[PDB]
Amino acid sequence: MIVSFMVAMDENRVIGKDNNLPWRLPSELQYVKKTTMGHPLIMGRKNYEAIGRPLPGRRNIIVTRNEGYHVEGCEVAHSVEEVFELCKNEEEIFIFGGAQIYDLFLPYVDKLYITKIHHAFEGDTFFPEMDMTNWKEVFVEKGLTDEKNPYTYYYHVYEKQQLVPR
Ligand SMILES: COc1cc(Cc2cnc(N)nc2N)cc(/C=C/C(=O)N2N=Cc3ccccc3[C@@H]2CC(C)C)c1OC
Ligand SMILES: [Ca+2]
Ligand SMILES: [Cl-]
Repeated sequence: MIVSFMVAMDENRVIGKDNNLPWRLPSELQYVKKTTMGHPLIMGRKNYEAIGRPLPGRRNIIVTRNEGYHVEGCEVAHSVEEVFELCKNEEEIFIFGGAQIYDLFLPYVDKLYITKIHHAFEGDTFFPEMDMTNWKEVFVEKGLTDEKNPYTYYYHVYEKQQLVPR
């Protein structure tokens, strides 16, 4: 099971402001949709409620400590262990955020899909710092910038840096 982080962040790692994206980049979200198709999205409750609805065509799995939290059209998991059990047959899952949710799956992540937006927004939540010498870029692509996607941004994909033995 490939554990993947899916993230869009600005130049200071901002990923949210008041439970919202500080930017409106529809093309970016279309990238996310294409990338995650046929794979579970794992997200915290707050992240889910910020989106406000289930993202169709995907296993939506909400992670919360709250045992009786349910929304229709979604699955609820209360721990990392519960997520792995739910996704036991999944080839790849996408950790969709909640800064806190990223921290939960940090010891397990195998792959990083990071969208980097070349702008500094006002923000109150951040993608956790990561040692990137552990990682290695396998793919990069400049995002579509235009009337509907004002900012400059780049899609990056990283896999684990393989150590060469002494
Ligand atoms: C704070 O609010 C949001 C946060 C995120 C997280 C996120 C964002 N970007 C990256 N790179 N990593 C991420 N982890 C995502 C969304 C928005 C999500 C969303 O509508 N979709 N994404 C999944 C998805 C899956 C199936 C169908 C539609 C969607 C739509 C896109 C359509 C309209 C192309 C969002 O609401 C606007
Ligand atoms: Ca792993
Ligand atoms: Cl969250």
